[PDB]
Amino acid sequence: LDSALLRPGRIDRKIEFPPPNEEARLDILKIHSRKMNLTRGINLRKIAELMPGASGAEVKGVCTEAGMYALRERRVHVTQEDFEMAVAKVMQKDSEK
Amino acid sequence: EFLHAQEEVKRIQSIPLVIGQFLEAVDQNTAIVGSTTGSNYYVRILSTIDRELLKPNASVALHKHSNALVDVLPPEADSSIMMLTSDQKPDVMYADIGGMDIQKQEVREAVELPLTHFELYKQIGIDPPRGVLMYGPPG
Amino acid sequence: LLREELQLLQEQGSYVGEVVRAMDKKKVLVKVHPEGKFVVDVDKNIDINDVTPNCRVALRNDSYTLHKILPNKVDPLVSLMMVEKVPDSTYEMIGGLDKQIKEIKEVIELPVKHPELFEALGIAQPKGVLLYGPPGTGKTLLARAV
Amino acid sequence: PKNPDLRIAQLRFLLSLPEHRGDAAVRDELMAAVRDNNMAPYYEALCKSLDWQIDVDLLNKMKKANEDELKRLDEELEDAEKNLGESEIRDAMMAKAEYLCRIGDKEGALTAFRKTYDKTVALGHRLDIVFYLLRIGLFYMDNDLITRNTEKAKSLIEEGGDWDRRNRLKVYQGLYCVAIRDFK
Amino acid sequence: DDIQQLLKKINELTGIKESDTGLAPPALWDLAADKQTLQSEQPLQVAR
Amino acid sequence: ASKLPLVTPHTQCRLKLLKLERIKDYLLMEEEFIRNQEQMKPLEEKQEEERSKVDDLRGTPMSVGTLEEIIDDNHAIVSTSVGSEHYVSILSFVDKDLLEPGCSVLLNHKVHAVIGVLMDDTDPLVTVMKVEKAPQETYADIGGLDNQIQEIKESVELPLTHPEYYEEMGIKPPKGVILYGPPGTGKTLLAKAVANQTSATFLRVVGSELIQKYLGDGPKLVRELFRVAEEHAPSIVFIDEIDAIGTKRYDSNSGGEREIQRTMLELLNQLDGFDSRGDVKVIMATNRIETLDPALIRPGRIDRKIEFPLPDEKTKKRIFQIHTSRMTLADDVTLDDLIMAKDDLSGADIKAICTEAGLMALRERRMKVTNEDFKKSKENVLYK
Ligand SMILES: Nc1ncnc2c1ncn2[C@@H]1O[C@H](COP(=O)(O)OP(=O)(O)OP(=O)(O)O)[C@@H](O)[C@H]1O
Ligand SMILES: Nc1ncnc2c1ncn2[C@@H]1O[C@H](COP(=O)(O)OP(=O)(O)OP(=O)(O)O)[C@@H](O)[C@H]1O
Ligand SMILES: Nc1ncnc2c1ncn2[C@@H]1O[C@H](COP(=O)(O)OP(=O)(O)O)[C@@H](O)[C@H]1O
Ligand SMILES: [Mg+2]
Repeated sequence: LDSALLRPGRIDRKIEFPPPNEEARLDILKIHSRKMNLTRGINLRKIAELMPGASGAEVKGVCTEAGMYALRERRVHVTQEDFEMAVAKVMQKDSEK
Repeated sequence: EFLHAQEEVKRIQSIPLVIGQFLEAVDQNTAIVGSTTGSNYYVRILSTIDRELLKPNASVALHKHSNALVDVLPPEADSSIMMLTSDQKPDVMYADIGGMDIQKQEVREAVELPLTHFELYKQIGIDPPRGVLMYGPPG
Repeated sequence: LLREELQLLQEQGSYVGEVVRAMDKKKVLVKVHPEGKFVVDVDKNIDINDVTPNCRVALRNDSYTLHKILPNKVDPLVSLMMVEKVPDSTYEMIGGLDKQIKEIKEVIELPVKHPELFEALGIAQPKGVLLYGPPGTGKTLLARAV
Repeated sequence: PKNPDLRIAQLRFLLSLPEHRGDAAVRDELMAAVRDNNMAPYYEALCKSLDWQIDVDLLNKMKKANEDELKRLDEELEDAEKNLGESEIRDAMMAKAEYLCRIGDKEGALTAFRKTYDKTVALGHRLDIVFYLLRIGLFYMDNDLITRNTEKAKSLIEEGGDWDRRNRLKVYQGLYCVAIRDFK
Repeated sequence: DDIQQLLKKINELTGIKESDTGLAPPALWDLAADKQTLQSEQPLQVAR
Repeated sequence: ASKLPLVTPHTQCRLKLLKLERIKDYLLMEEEFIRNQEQMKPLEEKQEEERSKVDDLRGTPMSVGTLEEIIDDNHAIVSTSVGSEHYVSILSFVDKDLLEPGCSVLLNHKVHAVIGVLMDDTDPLVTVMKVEKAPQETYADIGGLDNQIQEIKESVELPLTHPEYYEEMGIKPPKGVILYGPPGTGKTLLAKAVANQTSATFLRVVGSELIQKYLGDGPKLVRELFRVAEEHAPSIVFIDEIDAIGTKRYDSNSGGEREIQRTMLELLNQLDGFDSRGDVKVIMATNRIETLDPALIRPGRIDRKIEFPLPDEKTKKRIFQIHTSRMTLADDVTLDDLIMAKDDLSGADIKAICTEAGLMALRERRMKVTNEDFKKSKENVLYK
């Protein structure tokens, strides 16, 4: 960006936003997991460990998509294997270009 | 006597009924409409109209001179009426499209599966899609 | 009341208008939909301070006499954010950005609730915030949230 | 905290209603009662219990420890308001008012809960506060007060799906429907 | 000051006041007072 | 109302006595020539009767029209709001003057005859580009420069406040003022103190926002800009960062650099047109003084060329004293160590380090600012 925008008296504060670690991939799964109809026994920690830090948008990109698996096998409770069935697909799109 | 006057008020209806559209009302039994002529008006009602048959987009009826509410209308659209269903399908089968296993199943997921199995999307609560955009190279 | 409606229903329609601003001697300046601006009068039951600029009105058509104030229409910004439709957010959907919350509160939250607190130090209040990092990291929901 | 708080009332049932079986219940119920700062809910349970003549210093050390948490709230309310966060007075006692809910009676619970209900602009705290009012509504068998915050609770789950706040809630309505004789 | 004020105390009795929205001074217009009010308006057309 | 402009005297003079008593002559004699009107011919009130006779000529449906031409024998072609224009006549209460081609007027409803004229609600652009109030403190806020302050007061302030020195000399002020140097040196900050000092109408425009996306809207914006600048009175037009019209190319502009060029031709006219210019002073500022057209930098279009050097270290300590004036400075700090931290630090660097150090104090809720706040403050501000 502009050096005139990089005048030190111009900008008051610049804040960096890192991609999430294993700790901060878990809680976005936690808040994002609220509106889903789950199945008891999930171990979200493993699911957060399966994603090696894409961003906070692939969290919703997986966990919204996991309901399509339970719906395409006509469940009414989303199970844990839907999520590992989803991470290897969305992370295949991470593996796509 | 009130049944005699009860039928008397509808003489303003006749044939030349203003074709406007309901927008809102200030109060009880006095409203604001917009005509099909292009302008808007502050109009009166006729009392026998069930007011709970109002406010979607259904076209109301206006007098051509005095210009007040006359009668509620069943909906109308000229565009493409409703795809008349007899000689209207372009008789393309699903088998006629070869090699679209992802997208043919995927648009089925988005369009007609919430159409039919609505309560699965309701019960799991996964927010079924409102509209869909599709694109790409031509042909 | 039922019998009067055969006779009263013999009147014309009332126009809708739009007050730009009022002027001297009990008169206002009112435009129509696609019809030009008119310098018209007011009726006796309407106050000038009650006449607000940028407000619709009911108008009679024969003498263009002012009839009644039309409720309201829109702000020119409510329609704007209505078109834009940002995803409204909150602190309860923040995923692990807690120090950044504390950083943005110091710049934005403090010179609203406590502007005197900077005059306790004799420095000016900040104005500009740069948020940077990869996309998909919570920038839009954070700025909407604050 | 209110998470082990149902076992307390179940062991009050275990104290009172079996008449011959009232010894180990008043042993372990005291084992939980004269620790973890409990003051109010066992004076009449002490009346249904034996004398327990020297409970005075036992009450004094715990009204003193209760006074410690009260006065550090009284050390928090003025530092919280000097440079304000999200109303950090009600953000401190929005968590320690459940401590005051267990330790104090329902009043210092209720004025602080209906107090802090207007603080958070999202239901992520509100609906948990309402869950707490439901749980004390079971405790004092507040059969009219549960009818309010059940509907006021359920009025929040429609935005979002919130199935850890709806299926969890169904356990509360199920325990109410088996508390009353509504088996189907 | 009383004669500079009495300037205003009779110049309000003349009529130059009522700060307009586009009117003439009230002494300026008396050509169209009785004759051209009904002469430059009532016989006269628009002639678009 | 503009009755007698002789208000000289400034003591107990008899001229003042006899002249005010001769205003008492024109007012006592002719207040006795005010009594007789309604005494002899009442016949109306004339305060509202003839007024309501005009108001009974003109109807309540007052259509708003637009002028485009004038024929003198009180009829002209006026534009309707639809577009279908008429050839109506003009009344006698129309005060035949405030009538220009393009003016908003008041017409009849029936025959659309020219009833009245309308005061114009102007355009928002004037309020947009017009500075309303004084921005900040005076020239004492600046510090250390002290040489070109006499230059800007010389070319701008002194011609305004003292119109005697140029007339005893038989001379006119220099026209154009330009300001150039490194960035952050206080170029806009001087114009802040100028906008404090002057009583003239002040306009400010950035050189980036000159450029447009449509064709000719740039030079048209120039023409209406200097129109607005002239149509007031004594005025000061400020231009910030005029190199940006030549440096950065944007894809919003449909024309290429040969549309920017034509905008520079229009502005190049508007500095030194053959027209009578008026009392409009021009103050400009940039940092890339070498990039733009020297045809605009010639004497006649810009007369005074003002460079801003970097602050020397004895002026730096003054600027530290300025930006650390009203703050609770703990005695831990030594400003001389803060002076030689950067060898070419700007005045903005000092203020940034001060404000961020105050931010470091407010992270820890203290009242005074200590030395380590500056130690990590120069790391935060400078080194990244
Ligand atoms: N299975 C198939 N996949 C792709 N194309 C096919 C297939 N079968 C036939 N086609 C040919 O491709 C064309 C698709 O027609 P269609 O009008 O849908 O193209 P399009 O993608 O809409 O492009 P355009 O928008 O330019 O019409 C047909 O003319 C047909 O001849
Ligand atoms: N000599 C100085 N003394 C005190 N403060 C200064 C000085 N120079 C600059 N500053 C401060 O730095 C800030 C930026 O200065 P200014 O805007 O004049 O820079 P500039 O050269 O005009 O930049 P540009 O012209 O490229 O926008 C001002 O707010 C001002 O307070
Ligand atoms: N900390 C977080 N908690 C929950 N969701 C998050 C978080 N960070 C990002 N998201 C997701 O990312 C989206 C917002 O992306 P954001 O980074 O704000 O927009 P942009 O990509 O334009 O910066 C939200 O829809 C949300 O689901
Ligand atoms: Mg500057």
